[PDB]
Amino acid sequence: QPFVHSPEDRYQPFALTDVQQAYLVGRQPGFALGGVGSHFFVEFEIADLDLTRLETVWNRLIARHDMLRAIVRDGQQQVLEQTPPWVIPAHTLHTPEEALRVREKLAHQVLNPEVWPVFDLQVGYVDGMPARLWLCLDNLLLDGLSMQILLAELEHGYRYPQQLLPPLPVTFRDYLQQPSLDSLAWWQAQLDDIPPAPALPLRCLPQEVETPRFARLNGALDSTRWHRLKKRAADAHLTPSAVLLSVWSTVLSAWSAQPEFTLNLTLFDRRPLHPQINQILGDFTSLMLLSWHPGESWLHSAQSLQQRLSQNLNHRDVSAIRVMRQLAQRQNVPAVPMPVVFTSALGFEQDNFLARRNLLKPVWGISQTPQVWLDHQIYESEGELRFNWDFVAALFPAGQVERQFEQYCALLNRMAEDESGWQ
Ligand code: NA
Repeated sequence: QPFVHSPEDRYQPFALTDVQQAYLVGRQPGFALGGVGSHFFVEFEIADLDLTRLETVWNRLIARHDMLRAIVRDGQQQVLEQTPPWVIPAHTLHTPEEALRVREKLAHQVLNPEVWPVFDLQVGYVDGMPARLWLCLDNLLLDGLSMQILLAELEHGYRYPQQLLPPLPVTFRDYLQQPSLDSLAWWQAQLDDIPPAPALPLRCLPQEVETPRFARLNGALDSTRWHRLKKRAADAHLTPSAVLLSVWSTVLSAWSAQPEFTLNLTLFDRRPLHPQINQILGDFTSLMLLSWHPGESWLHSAQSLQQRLSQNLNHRDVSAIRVMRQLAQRQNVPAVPMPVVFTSALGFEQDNFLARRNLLKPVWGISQTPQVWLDHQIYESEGELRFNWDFVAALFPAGQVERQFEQYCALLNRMAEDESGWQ
């Protein structure tokens, strides 16, 4: 079907996605966590920052991407035609300690989605040190792939400020309006075979965390080992995502009260309704449950997970949001939460995202998701697999997440080197 553009309605309100609605209500106390926002925060270091150049690039991106000018208003989303140019606030800091105090303030700020802008961008000059760029974007409006697109454009524009990009020919607003946007029956069919989320040890009731604060652990698998592990995956009839999911679930099983459990998978692939759809910013998130049922050998367990994954992917028009409701109705409980999440940006041609030699050098970051305890996020860059776990640190016993991360990194590396554990 041909894409239907409605430029005369470009600035009219439009409906929020299911994911966006969940984020907004996740600002309030819920079944699995206190209220929290949904933003993504990164600190970059820039040698010899040219503020005027950065401001030009950023304002071009605001003009280029409708969803940077979006707000939530009267229960819907809306793109603002004209917004005041962003004049970047700059702080003068005399020590790295002073800059850390600013980072801490900005990384945990609350973006009000009702008042433009639903982002923040400030800089900090530190005497005799690289300047800092503190960037805050909201997953309420820009999904993970959108944030990779936008950050790559920000790097590219700052490096090559003379290049002008032609306007985008398709909008997120119009995408959501397309017609294309028994799967429900297929999901209802196996409500009895979806086990609860991982029953991980907690140091308190998660509902009793009034102001959840996220922390991050990050790692990488070097490009030689990641190539080798992808090859071994192929030889064992597993996608790379299935291998990573199975390695992670092995660690989670070892800590959980029950060895079988369900994860919520966050995916970003877009329906191919316009040839340039992968170039725009918006919320294209899909959520999909996937259960881990360990068997005799890791390999058998991974192969069962891959088969389940392949089938489930065929039914993502029914969201995990809906399935969790069906699960709670079937089980006669108020809610069935899925607070342990796996988020994959593999496969989206964002090669060399955050490439080592980037002028905007990422040095620190954190992300929040309401009603989530632990989010394992992955992406590929410069041939390496890069990953981070974002988690509510206060929920878990001291040292627990750090130890699980240590075990996960060790197992990942060993399985990339050592053929033994592939049965
Ligand atoms: Na977020």
